[PDB]
Amino acid sequence: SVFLESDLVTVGLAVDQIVGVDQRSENFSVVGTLKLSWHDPKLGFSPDQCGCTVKSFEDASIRAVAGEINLPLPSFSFYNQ
Amino acid sequence: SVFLESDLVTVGLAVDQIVGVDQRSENFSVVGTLKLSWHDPKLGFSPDQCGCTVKSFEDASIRAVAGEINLPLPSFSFYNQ
Amino acid sequence: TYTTGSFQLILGLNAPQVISGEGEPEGEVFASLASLEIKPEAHVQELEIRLDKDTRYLTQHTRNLQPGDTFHALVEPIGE
Repeated sequence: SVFLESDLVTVGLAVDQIVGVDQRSENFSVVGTLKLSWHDPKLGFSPDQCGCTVKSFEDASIRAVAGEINLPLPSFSFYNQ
Repeated sequence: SVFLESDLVTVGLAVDQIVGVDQRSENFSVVGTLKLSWHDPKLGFSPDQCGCTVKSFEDASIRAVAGEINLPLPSFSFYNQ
Repeated sequence: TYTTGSFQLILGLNAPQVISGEGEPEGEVFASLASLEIKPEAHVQELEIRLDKDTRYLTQHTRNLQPGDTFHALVEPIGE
């Protein structure tokens, strides 16, 4: 392709329990799970330099990881948080 | 043994007091004690370089100690915390 | 009890600086490993592995091998 393309992201969300509704302040609370997936060749690496097949980051947001590895990543937020 | 195996961990938990139950939000609180134990030769040391029989780390989680000493350690979490 | 670990061994012949522990290699060798005149027993393990769509690469670590030992491996598919 001559022109640059947008990276495709797969998203999914599940709701486990509604834990509260506030009828005067008009807000509710929920517990659930979120999952994202995308493909980027710039994040690829060669196994022979680490002896591992999976490289993992834990206890960090997407923005923090993007700032650490100096690559653009699909950060997100909750609109009405 | 030919290939890499798994490290065996002994676990124990005790409950001291149930301090509350929430019937609308469906949660409860508990006070207790947790204990873990395992064996790993990679953590062994020679006493003559410190003159001590016990090496200790205080006020830190397992993840923090693992990151500080650069060795894999069995971190844990509460599933419904 | 006994003890386990790695070690460094420095041997000298008519070189009084060795007992200081800082002797650098010099001259022509005079001693060699004794085990290289013999051989030991065998260990065999068989495992079944599956390569999923997202898990097409797999690696496994082996225990330490003493000098002179040999290593063999083979893989055979279950079906087609």
